[PDB]
Amino acid sequence: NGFTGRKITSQIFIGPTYYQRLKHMVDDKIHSRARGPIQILNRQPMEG
DNA sequence: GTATTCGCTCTGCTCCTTCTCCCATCCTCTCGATATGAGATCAACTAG
Repeated sequence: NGFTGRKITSQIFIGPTYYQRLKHMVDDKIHSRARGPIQILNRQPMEG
């Protein structure tokens, strides 16, 4: 255990595995709104 | 004078045809397409 240095009772399965970083980053997805722009036809919040 | 039909109508019954409707939610991104003045009328001035 990294926090206490005690051995973990279960022996953990560990080794090299090929991982991929995918295009989907949270910083390109996070979004918030509070009284922003509105659509012309119906005066409702925009899309996107 | 009643059989007996019998023509004609009145639904009504299946069926085929038409037609109209519907087909999860939410989110991100990219990419392509999408005239000008003259004359007349009228109304406000803008003064005489």
